[PDB]
Amino acid sequence: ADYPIFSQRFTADPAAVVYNGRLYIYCSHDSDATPGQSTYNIPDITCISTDDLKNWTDHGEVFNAKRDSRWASVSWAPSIVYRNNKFYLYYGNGGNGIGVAVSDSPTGPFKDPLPGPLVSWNTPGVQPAQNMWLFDPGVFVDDDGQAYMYFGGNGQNNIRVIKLGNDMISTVGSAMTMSAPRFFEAAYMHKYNGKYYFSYASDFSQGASKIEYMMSDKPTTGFQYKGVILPQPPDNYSNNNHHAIVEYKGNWYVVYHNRTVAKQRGLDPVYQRNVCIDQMFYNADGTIKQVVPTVDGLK
Ligand SMILES: [Ca+2]
Repeated sequence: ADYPIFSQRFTADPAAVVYNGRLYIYCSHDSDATPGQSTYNIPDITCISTDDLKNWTDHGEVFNAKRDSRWASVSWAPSIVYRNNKFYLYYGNGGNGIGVAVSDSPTGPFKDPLPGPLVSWNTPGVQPAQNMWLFDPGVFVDDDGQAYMYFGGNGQNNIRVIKLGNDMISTVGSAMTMSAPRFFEAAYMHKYNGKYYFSYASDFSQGASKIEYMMSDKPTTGFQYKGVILPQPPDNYSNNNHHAIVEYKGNWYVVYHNRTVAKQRGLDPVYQRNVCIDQMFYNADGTIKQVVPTVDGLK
């Protein structure tokens, strides 16, 4: 297998879904660097896929916020869900609302059907929030058929979770607050063997951001911190760290990003990331073993 897996264009903040025997990864498309750039330039979402964890097919950019929504300008940090035989791609409009785009195909075109954000600063239960980043959705569908969107940023108590309707393009009720030590961004939920795993990127307060996690018997309460899933990957310049956890063909993987492509090309790595993948394992007690980044391809 190759490392890096995909270098055609820069990619970050992956999310993944399995459909018809393939693993699809959706990423923030980090636009090629421009002179004067001093923040993100993520206008669209890239999708790649595989059926063998060796050959990755480039599906291009499958969602563009300006082209494919009526209200959004950017599309940061996608979350993908397959439900109702449709694909729901949630995205952050740069902190200015969270959207949802829909397609009958994993590879789009995705289109946001709504006149405005799915979740906004005015959504009940979001505020009060001081210094929150209203972004970085992580959507999950529980065994009982209830979907949840986790989101937020920039503080221990700046996580929110809200129910989504079964149509996946509406909210139900109010958002509620969660807390996780040193929470910074990248909220993510998955369930395994009766446990809920809230994973996230930590802040820069005791070193560089790590992917850390909590476990609970419940989806929105009852969490306890359990440790680190992913340290800083190699070739990451002590910068941001963003992941997804996914099961594919009976094994588990963490998809994430680093800056190895930019490093090899001598390019500015801050906003020129590339997707990565590594295997993840569970301990017998259900905790997650810390992932070991690899640089010579999946084994
Ligand atoms: Ca995410």
